[PDB]
Amino acid sequence: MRYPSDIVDQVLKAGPDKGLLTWEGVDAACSHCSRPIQNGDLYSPSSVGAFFSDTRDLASTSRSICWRCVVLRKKPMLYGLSAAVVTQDGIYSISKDVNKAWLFTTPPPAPFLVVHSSSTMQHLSWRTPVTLDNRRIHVRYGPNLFIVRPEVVRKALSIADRVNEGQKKWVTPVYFDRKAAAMGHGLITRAGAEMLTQEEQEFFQSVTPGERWALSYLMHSKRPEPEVGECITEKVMTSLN
DNA sequence: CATCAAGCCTTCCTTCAGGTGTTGCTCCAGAAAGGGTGT
Ligand SMILES: [Zn+2]
Repeated sequence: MRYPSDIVDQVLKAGPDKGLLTWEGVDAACSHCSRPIQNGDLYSPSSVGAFFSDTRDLASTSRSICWRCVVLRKKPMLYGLSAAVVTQDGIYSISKDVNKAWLFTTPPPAPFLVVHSSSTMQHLSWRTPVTLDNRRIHVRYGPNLFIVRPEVVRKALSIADRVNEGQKKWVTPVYFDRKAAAMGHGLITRAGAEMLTQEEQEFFQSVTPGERWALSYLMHSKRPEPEVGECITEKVMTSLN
């Protein structure tokens, strides 16, 4: 649970592909896992093709991919975790907005790992740290790393629900972009500007951009009740094996 | 050759026309994995 690559042995159980070399000499960290490849640990020379665009998120320049990250770099394990949270018991999907409501309000207490895709398929899982504490979640979204606090998320939800009590039409205080791509992502609306107090406007400005991205999946009009995603670790284990 | 009248009045705008149609975006921003083949 210390490194993201621990979702290969502890969870989504798999072994080395056995065409891998055995590490020798002084230990070096893996280029993808950030895990130290010790002596006697299975590793591959880094045979990444030219379509690998995640050099900026490589942990080290060792050119040595650990076997756990070889399993992490498998394409079924790439697209199978396009929207997933990997707890210690299994992998769950966060594609639905109710699933992100369960992820970002009352999250599971495990040292989980939140990976999400801003595109069709990205080298996504190895570059993001594990969320050891529940209150600080390291989300990976596309090319960016994101930090989400569940309690501040519930505070923003309480404010957003409170400012729309007694109104027939549900109006958002602040626009947030699901792609986290618009210029107005984080810009407060004029209904929100006329409704929210300045302390609450500075509160909605004070949240992390990962929290803005999360609130985009959970500030829409048809407000999502937090519901657990269906367990997909059997699905991605079958796709892997 | 000098004044002496060296203007007066009253008109002093009228009627519609005072848009119509159409465009009113397109696409992509993946990267293995399985095959080739070219030095
Ligand atoms: Zn590694």
